[PDB]
Amino acid sequence: QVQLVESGGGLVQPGGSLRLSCVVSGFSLDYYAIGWFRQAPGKEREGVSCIGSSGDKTNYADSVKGRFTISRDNAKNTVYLQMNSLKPEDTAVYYCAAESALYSDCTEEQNPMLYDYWGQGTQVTVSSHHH
Amino acid sequence: TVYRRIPNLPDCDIDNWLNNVSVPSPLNWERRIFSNCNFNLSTLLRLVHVDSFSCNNLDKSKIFGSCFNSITVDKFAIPNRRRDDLQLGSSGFLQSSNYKIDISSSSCQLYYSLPLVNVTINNFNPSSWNRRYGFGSFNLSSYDVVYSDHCFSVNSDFCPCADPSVVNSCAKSKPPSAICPAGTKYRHCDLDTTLYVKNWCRCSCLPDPISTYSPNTCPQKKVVVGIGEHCPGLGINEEKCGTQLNHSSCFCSPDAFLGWSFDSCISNNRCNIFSNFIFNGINSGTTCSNDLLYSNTEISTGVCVNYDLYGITGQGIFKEVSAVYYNNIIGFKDFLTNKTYTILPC
Amino acid sequence: NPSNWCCVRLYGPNFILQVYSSQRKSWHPVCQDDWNENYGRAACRDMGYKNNFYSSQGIVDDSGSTSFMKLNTSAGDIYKKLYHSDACSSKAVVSLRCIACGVNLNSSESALPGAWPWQVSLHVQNVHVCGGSIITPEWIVTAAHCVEKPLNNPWHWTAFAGILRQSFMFYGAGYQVEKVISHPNYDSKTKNNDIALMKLQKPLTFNDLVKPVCLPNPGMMLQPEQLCWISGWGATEEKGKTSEVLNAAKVLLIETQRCNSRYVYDNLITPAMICAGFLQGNVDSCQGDAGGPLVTSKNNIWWLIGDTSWGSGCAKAYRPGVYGNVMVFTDWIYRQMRADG
Ligand SMILES: *[C@@H]1O[C@H](CO)[C@@H](O[C@@H]2O[C@H](CO)[C@@H](O)[C@H](O)[C@H]2NC(C)=O)[C@H](O)[C@H]1NC(C)=O
Ligand SMILES: *[C@@H]1O[C@H](CO)[C@@H](O)[C@H](O)[C@H]1NC(C)=O
Ligand SMILES: *[C@@H]1O[C@H](CO)[C@@H](O)[C@H](O)[C@H]1NC(C)=O
Ligand SMILES: *[C@@H]1O[C@H](CO)[C@@H](O)[C@H](O)[C@H]1NC(C)=O
Repeated sequence: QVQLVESGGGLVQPGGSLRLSCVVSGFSLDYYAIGWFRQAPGKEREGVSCIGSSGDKTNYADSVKGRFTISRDNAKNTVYLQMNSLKPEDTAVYYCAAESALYSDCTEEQNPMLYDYWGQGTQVTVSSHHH
Repeated sequence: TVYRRIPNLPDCDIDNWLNNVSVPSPLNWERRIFSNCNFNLSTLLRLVHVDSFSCNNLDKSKIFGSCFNSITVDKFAIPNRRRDDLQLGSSGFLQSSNYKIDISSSSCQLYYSLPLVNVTINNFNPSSWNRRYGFGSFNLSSYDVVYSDHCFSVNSDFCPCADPSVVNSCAKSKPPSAICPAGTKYRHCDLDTTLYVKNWCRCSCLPDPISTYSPNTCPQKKVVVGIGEHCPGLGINEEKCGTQLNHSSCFCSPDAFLGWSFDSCISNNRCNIFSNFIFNGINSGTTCSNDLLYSNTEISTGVCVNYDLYGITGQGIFKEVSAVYYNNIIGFKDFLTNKTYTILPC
Repeated sequence: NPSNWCCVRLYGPNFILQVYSSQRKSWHPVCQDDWNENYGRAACRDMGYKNNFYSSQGIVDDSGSTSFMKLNTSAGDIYKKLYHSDACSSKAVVSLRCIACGVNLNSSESALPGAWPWQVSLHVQNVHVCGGSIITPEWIVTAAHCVEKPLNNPWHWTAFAGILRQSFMFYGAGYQVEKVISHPNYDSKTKNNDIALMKLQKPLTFNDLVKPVCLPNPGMMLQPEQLCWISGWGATEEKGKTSEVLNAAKVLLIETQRCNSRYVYDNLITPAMICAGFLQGNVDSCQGDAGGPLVTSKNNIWWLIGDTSWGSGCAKAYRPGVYGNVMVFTDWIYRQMRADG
């Protein structure tokens, strides 16, 4: 069975950092591009970042460009999203999704309809609560 | 234009029509045809709280003193978020699924408003088949006005419920079922055996008639309203129609009807209303403007003019003549001055 | 273990030669720097194409990669020689085609001669049983469920190429099949990984009527509803018999996400599957036979995107055709071709 499992979400202070992880099972990363998406409460699901099947192609939305960093480990079948300089705007449910390589590996605008397989997501909240 | 009005014609009372307390929604826009009566356009524009008035294929100023065969007045309350759909030639929801403004006719669009205390919004679904399979009614707050997003037509043999005899064998995606009225065809459902899945029931109009992946198989066909037509019906989610809660007949829950919305008409403590005036037979007939007087007593002679003499319409050159000549051409006796004339074609 | 191991691949419609970086988790293009035809043939043999070699040249890198692989100017297997260089001297990466493929009859229903030169009819007991796609003069891609037991033995099969009419496939005219390899993870219960390879006893003679189709590379960048073609001797009507003449039709790819909808196939489409057809139905894409080719045109090259796997009925609404995803099988195909010779 194919599964995408997100973890590493949580509550963090504004300006903090988190490391989300996505365990992929059921297919090889060599033939599939892996994207991170987020859905804010009551807002549409928007693309956050993308790593292609090659492992070199990475794309980021302008809202997190240069602050977040996506990476992958093919041996561990695990994709990591390092979220640095987290803002209150980054509060959302972060989903891991997979799209095939027949289509474009990484796009500048991540179309969620091109992604065929989805995880359950992990909650990330960035607010002043406890340092 | 030489005008001879029929005497003692009643007032059209178009203001009474526009200011009527029962205000329909665009889904059930109402029409009144005025014929054989006199009107006063300035008096109308004063009695009706006119916000805007603009005409297409007709000069605004030439209405005054003119006659028409008829004046068709359609009216409905304006859902606010949809006002821009009333622009001429717009493909918005109002003209696509409620009332299409005929851009080819000599027409005038009148946007006006009424005080909230004297307004009762009449939200009604004109669809005969929606009610046939249990439309119900619109339970909305005061001054909420209904409009259609998508109109669907069906043939006379349409029924949205699946056959219970077939559904009894459904193992997957068992649709609700009920008895369809005589002469109607049950909702089509195929028993498929995809891969290892046996008796998988796949029915028409999935997921809904608006977004169905197979419009060809869904009997509810998307349609755009024609000129002078109402919405033939809201989309029915057939997956909510075999409930058969009572009456032992095919009945759809109220939340099965799709492709409709509503918005308030209220602006500045007034309800906005749209009306379309269609002027049938310009410079003819007996529906005449009293804004200019019957100063036609001095009939222009020797010049080619249009004439409407007590309902006889034509064009010709007037030449004043006596009764001896009457002792290719027409002529008449103007009873206001008892002067006789002749009419030569231009 | 051969599956755990990888090395080399061709990426994109321009055949960019890519090597995997040990421990860095990444693919990198190859500099044209000191490349020649011998190295291209070496890379092709590494991918399992044996002595096949079409062309090798320098092109602009359109993959956006991080770093390149540059051979040490003189280090004395040359494979290790390639170290993580930040730029190429020649300002060009290696385009390498190992076999002339993807070309058919230019545009000028019943299939025309030379229109689908990779189409083959696979017969058992002088009867057309399945279809297939030529990829090399001796290798044919078909479905795994065609060759399940008791048809797992290669001696049951004969291949007919360049012939459009079944009546013109006489006893004796078809090429004997020497080896039949089903995918090791083929599941007949779910039709997952429904792909197999046939190796013929004698090489095909290529001409205008018999040509190979290109295997798909990773990163084809196809449209979401890319227009593809299917061909075969498939029965046009359900329960119908084998079409005498070869037929072909156009289909559109269907997004796997939309194809896994509850009111379509309800999460039966695996990553080893792609969907094609028309959802609303009424469109006769029944011409194809099992294992027959699903191909698409990109960069003026015909690519084998899928092999006909399964599908509930045909031309039925909410029941599009499901094909094997050749892209995820291209490495296994390369491995099988290398392990043969
Ligand atoms: C507003 O609605 C109509 C508009 O003329 C009038 O009321 C009745 O409407 C029905 C509609 O079918 C007619 O059949 C009747 O002849 C109308 N008149 C009566 C006396 O029933 C009337 O102008 C207004 N009705 C109100 C204010 O109740
Ligand atoms: C409402 O109708 C009544 C009865 O005709 C009238 O007297 C009143 O003026 C109307 N309301 C307004 C705000 O004009
Ligand atoms: C109609 O809607 C109101 C809320 O606007 C609600 O209180 C009422 O119960 C509804 N009527 C029915 C019959 O559901
Ligand atoms: C290339 O090979 C030589 C000889 O083995 C070695 O000294 C050198 O470090 C290698 N790498 C280069 C020149 O980048």
